Amino acid sequence: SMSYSWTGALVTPCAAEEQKLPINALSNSLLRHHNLVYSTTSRSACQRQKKVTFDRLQVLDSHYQDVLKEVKAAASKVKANLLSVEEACSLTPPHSAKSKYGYGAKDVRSHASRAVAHINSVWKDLLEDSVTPIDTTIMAKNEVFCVQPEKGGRKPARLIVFPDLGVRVCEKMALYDVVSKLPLAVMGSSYGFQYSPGQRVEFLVQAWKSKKTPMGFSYDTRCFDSTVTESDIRTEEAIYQCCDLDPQARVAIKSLTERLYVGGPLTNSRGENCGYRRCRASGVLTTSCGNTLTCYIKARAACRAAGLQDCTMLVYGDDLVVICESAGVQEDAASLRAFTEAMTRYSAPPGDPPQPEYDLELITSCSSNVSVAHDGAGKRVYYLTRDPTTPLARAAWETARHTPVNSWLGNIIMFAPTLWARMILMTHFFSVLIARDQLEQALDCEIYGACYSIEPLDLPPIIQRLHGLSAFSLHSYSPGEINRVAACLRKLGVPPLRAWRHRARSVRARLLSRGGRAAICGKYLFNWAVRTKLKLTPIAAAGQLALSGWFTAGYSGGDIYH
Ligand SMILES: CNC(=O)c1c(-c2ccc(F)cc2)oc2cc(N(Cc3ccc(B(O)O)c(F)c3)S(C)(=O)=O)c(C3CC3)cc12
Repeated sequence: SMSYSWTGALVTPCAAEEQKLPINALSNSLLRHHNLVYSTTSRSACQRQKKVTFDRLQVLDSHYQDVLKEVKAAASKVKANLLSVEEACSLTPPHSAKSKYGYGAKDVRSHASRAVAHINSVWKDLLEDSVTPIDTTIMAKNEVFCVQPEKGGRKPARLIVFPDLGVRVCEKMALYDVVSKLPLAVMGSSYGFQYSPGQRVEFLVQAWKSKKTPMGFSYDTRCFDSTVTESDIRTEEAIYQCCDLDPQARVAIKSLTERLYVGGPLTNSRGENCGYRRCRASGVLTTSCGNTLTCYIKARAACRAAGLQDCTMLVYGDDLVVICESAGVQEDAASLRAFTEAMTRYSAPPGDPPQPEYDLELITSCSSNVSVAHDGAGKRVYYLTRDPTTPLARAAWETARHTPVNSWLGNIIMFAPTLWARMILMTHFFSVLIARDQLEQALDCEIYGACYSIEPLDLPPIIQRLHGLSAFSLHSYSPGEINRVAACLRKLGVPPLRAWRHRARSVRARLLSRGGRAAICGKYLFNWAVRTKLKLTPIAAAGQLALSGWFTAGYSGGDIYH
């Protein structure tokens, strides 16, 4: 069937939508080529609608069925509980889209009578009705990028589809424990979200070394969400139902599948009927879990049809990396084309055809890649990095305008060992916080989709736990990585690294003079900025922190707060 059917009504905005990066002195100090930086808006929604709309032809085979059997078998070891209303309410972010029924995120979070009354009635309705399609809102995501004329200039906005706040709370009640436990049990080491960035690196490196002659590739499915069929969404439900579940949970899961997940009507911000969805909803709790499962199932089956030898897979939502034993150059190319063919039959053809890579560093997934630096003692250290353009463009925007969720903090945490994060992002934001007297205030940032409340002053212990002490001592980065950062700076009109070094020394000093946690920031985060180096020893605070939930519970679709 058609992934979507449209009425003609436009995807409409809620409030004013700034297109171009605002001129602000502090954002300008990071990035000056403001004309290159843009936010996607509802104005480009039609362009996206065209791309995401198509017929799905799906043909399953014995390899697929074999794999699905394995998955259902593994899922049967999982025991998931219902969350209570109160528990589900606290997993709601404060910034979450308000209900159409006279309450918002703040009210959910403080268990207000009108919110709980509606949530209970929505729950009752899920148990009583299993067929009536549930209403959803369609919105155009406002995301920031840098323009690329070479690649056809401005990207069209992504479409986010979500049900009302009340339903989203009920989703947590029914499924949060399932989406938290199931993927890991089913996929084991292939489940991407379990890994901290440091662990992810170690996993990729060992997988690479475990082959006599390694070959790797990434597979990018064109419009993964549109490729997910009704039957894929029902297969997911069948898999959820393999777990040991509460009776009410089973009813609610089945209702949410048939009334919400498989499809339903799309309403714009002005209440107009936009059309109907028959594919994955971007803004539901199960999006991340479901996409990972379906991708994994299709990929694992496709590996077999492709005749790939000794396959190690890493799956994060629609992001797939496979590392395997090479059969020869021509043999590998051949098997990769057969892989693509299998995936296509499974309804998930590529955006760009996958290419074999015989060097680990060349594999790009989730827009990241492995690279090499050296630690204090000159030992080789691997770490995850990425092209800094988008992180920098967003960082500038987020300086110019207050955004409820702050991606820059996420990037500092996620890419802490990197040259660009340490020298530019850290220096910049610590100088901005100092300038605005916001150094002690907690911020909301997203990590692997989940929304977190993080104090900037806790950055050092967080980094140590996620990346190790070496993250504060890396030097002698690779020439490729330096060149990529350099090229990014030129393109965006960001000051050069040495300029940042000077600034970082000043920031460091200001931080050290405040004592306490701020001193530790100055000491550990900016040790690179001075020749006369302080001794970096393990931080006590890191030990006295529990960071486990960080690499278990994250769903981009999910509206999750920790
Ligand atoms: C299947 N691919 C992988 O699982 C990952 C590879 C990869 C790279 C090369 C290779 F050969 C194989 C795999 O790199 C990764 C780096 C990240 N990080 C950043 C990051 C990147 C994008 C998003 B997002 O817009 O969805 C995000 F939320 C975070 S992070 C913090 O550093 O670990 C992640 C995190 C969980 C999403 C996954 C992978």
